[PDB]
Amino acid sequence: KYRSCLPDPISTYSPNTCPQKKVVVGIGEHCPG
Amino acid sequence: HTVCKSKGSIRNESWHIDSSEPLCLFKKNFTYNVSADWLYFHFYQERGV
Ligand SMILES: *[C@@H]1O[C@H](CO)[C@@H](O[C@@H]2O[C@H](CO)[C@@H](O)[C@H](O)[C@H]2NC(C)=O)[C@H](O)[C@H]1NC(C)=O
Ligand SMILES: *[C@@H]1O[C@H](CO)[C@@H](O)[C@H](O)[C@H]1NC(C)=O
Repeated sequence: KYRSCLPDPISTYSPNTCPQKKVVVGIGEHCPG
Repeated sequence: HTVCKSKGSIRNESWHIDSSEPLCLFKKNFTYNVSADWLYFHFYQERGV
């Protein structure tokens, strides 16, 4: 599906709006992206 | 989708298109009892296994 994440997802002003949610790496897993 | 090899289907079994050999992590064959009424399977994961 189509799409703010402005200016960047790292320092976005509304983290609840940007679909790229920040998570942590678990045991036996890799970086999701 | 898949087709039936016993009788036959008007379509053709086409679910992959990779002409070369893709990278595979597991490829084995297992034989099951053909004269059986019900089959049971489990599929779960934990810690990437
Ligand atoms: C598991 O069994 C299938 C079916 O017998 C094997 O698929 C055959 O592979 C050969 C080449 O190795 C082809 O010539 C046959 O036409 C295939 N059969 C079918 C029905 O597609 C498969 O190779 C087996 N896997 C292993 C690891 O032994
Ligand atoms: C398959 O199941 C039937 C009955 O369900 C049984 O008689 C037969 O021995 C089984 N086959 C094998 C190889 O155990």
